Amino acid sequence: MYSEQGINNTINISTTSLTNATQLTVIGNNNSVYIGNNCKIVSSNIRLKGNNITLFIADDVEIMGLVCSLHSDCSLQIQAKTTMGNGEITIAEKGKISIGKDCMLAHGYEIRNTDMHPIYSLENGERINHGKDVIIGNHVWLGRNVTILKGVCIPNNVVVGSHTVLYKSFKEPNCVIAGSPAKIVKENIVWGRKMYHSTMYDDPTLNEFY
Amino acid sequence: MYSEQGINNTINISTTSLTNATQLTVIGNNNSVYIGNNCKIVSSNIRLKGNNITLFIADDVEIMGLVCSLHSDCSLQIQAKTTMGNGEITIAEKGKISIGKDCMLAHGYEIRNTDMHPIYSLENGERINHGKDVIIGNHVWLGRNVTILKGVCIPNNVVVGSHTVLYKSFKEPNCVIAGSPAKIVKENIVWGRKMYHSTMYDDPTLNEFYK
Amino acid sequence: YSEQGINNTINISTTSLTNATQLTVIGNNNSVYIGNNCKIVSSNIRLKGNNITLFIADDVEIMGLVCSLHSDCSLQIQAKTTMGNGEITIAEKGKISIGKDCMLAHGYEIRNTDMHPIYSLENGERINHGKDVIIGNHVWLGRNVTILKGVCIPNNVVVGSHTVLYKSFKEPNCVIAGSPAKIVKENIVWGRKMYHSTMYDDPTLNEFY
Ligand SMILES: CC(C)(COP(=O)(O)OP(=O)(O)OC[C@H]1O[C@@H](n2cnc3c(N)ncnc32)[C@H](O)[C@@H]1OP(=O)(O)O)[C@@H](O)C(=O)NCCC(=O)NCCS
Ligand SMILES: CC(C)(COP(=O)(O)OP(=O)(O)OC[C@H]1O[C@@H](n2cnc3c(N)ncnc32)[C@H](O)[C@@H]1OP(=O)(O)O)[C@@H](O)C(=O)NCCC(=O)NCCS
Repeated sequence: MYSEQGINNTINISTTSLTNATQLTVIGNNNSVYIGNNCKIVSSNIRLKGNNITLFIADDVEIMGLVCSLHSDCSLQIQAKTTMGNGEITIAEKGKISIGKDCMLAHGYEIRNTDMHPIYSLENGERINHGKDVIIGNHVWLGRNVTILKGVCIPNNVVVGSHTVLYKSFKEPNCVIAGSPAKIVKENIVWGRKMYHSTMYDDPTLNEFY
Repeated sequence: MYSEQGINNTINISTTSLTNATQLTVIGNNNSVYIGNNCKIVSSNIRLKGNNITLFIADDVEIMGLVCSLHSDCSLQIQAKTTMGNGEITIAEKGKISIGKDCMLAHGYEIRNTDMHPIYSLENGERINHGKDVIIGNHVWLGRNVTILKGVCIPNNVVVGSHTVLYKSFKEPNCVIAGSPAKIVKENIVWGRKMYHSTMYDDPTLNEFYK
Repeated sequence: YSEQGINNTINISTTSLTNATQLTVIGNNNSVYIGNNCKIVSSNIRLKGNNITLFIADDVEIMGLVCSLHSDCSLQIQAKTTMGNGEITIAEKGKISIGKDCMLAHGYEIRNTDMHPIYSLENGERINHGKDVIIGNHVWLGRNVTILKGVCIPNNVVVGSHTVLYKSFKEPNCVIAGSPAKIVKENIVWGRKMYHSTMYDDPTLNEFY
């Protein structure tokens, strides 16, 4: 699975977490990987190339089929209880992506803080697509094949509809966002994981949202 | 071939149909699987877990790489001569999805009567995204990577354009639906399978759609 | 490769890499030219039919292309173009042309054909005949872009990720995105490397100003 080449790399994967069929590659220096405890990080391909990169996955995170590329001085922070299917996260330009607590990311997600190539204005010659941090709030549910691009911030307890592309940030919590261009399509809601909970009151994990 | 667990489960797969490389799993009671004559249901993964589940696939249906998950009291019905490439069909909340005669589904389809997870109103705590049935009419062609969500009904003789997401129903037949949001972009058409034909009149399977 | 039929000509430069690539040619009078210093890896290229042409110029890099060509079709890819994983389909005796120094990100789908007919009820005639696709020089396709029949893209254009193009554009030097597809930013030029504060530091970009 794991493969390192470089100096002063710190890799602590809790011994209670599972990493079956996962590939971890670290090329470079002064990097840190932190996983566990009670994590299931399976069939993924995670790549850190450079210096001073931080990968932080908190307790109780379940990821399956993530392809992840991090360049120098980048950091990926995924908070506890977050679940993630197949997808891709790319970070470059010494930026950050953070994913809050108790998120649910369905298969097909694509998350990035960068276009990986420059676009310049012919008017003044300046670059106009610098990378920008992605912040994904607590208790966010991304439907299938959602794409989250650079600089986008998602509030807490928000649902993003299947196949939506987000180019811009939103400020309102407790809403559903869908369509193209992306927009608030429903307000004043809260989502849960279990359909067998008839009401939000039957879900202990939701107490805080109401 | 298939793995079956439980009581009063019935499985009828015609001996003239091919199921090469397909896994069929049925767990529960009172479930029924039917696959008619001269079908090719290949490289597929089909799961029935629960009670009173129905899977009915008529004659001359060809399916390649279907991933299909059905739960209790759910039913999937696919009528004769329909062809399907790689894709996913998910049915829960005791609902139903039906696919009509002579449909053509290109690789990439995602079809569901359900969101799989509850959305509650903050006003009164009630669930407001209950599952809803899906009905795909006769002679519907789905282009590549089309997504059909809960409650969607598609009229007969319709083409859905590549990468279209349908979140609500349409009523107009004989049209092309595409874009986002999904809308009728062309009217008064009929589609066929074979590019070699000069005109619709040359395709006997299309007689019923223009009279 | 795997070549079967009469008078097929396959010329792949000895300076080019084809690691893990399946090239299958079934039919007659087909021709494949791949130029110098190419890397065509982990791809699956199928020519099924007769009188098909595939021309790939120098310094082209392709990783994970699934390509299907039918009789009398042609695919041309000009020098210095790079392409990730994706799919190209040509039929109805048509052609697709990709210009110089393009950059095609993972998930592209490019086709000159719908593969099945649509007829008008007014007269029974087919209204969706295949139509050539032309991608200009120095075009950058973001992730998961879909290019449908008849589409012509001007030089020096960026196509935003997940965009579907159904219609041609005329304006060079722009960003195209959204649905429907529209010009979302004018008067730009893209580059490959981000270690350049301005466009004047990229020698490759001079011909655009
Ligand atoms: C996000 C989602 C859960 C919200 O569903 P919902 O709360 O029941 O709300 P709806 O989807 O019916 O739509 C709410 C409104 O937005 C509209 N809307 C939905 N999708 C839209 C689209 N893509 N473009 C424009 N409007 C859209 C609806 O028409 C509706 O309008 P209305 O107020 O007039 O009724 C659901 O839309 C969805 O994307 N389902 C897929 C979930 C999924 O991918 N699960 C798989 C594994 S996690
Ligand atoms: C659905 C499809 C077959 C329709 O073909 P068509 O009859 O020639 O349709 P057109 O390209 O002429 O488009 C019809 C109209 O809708 C518009 N349109 C098509 N797709 C659109 C979309 N993505 N968003 C917005 N508008 C769209 C067109 O611009 C056109 O508008 P206009 O007539 O006012 O100029 C074609 O769009 C398509 O999706 N082809 C790919 C099919 C495929 O996946 N094949 C392989 C799997 S079987």
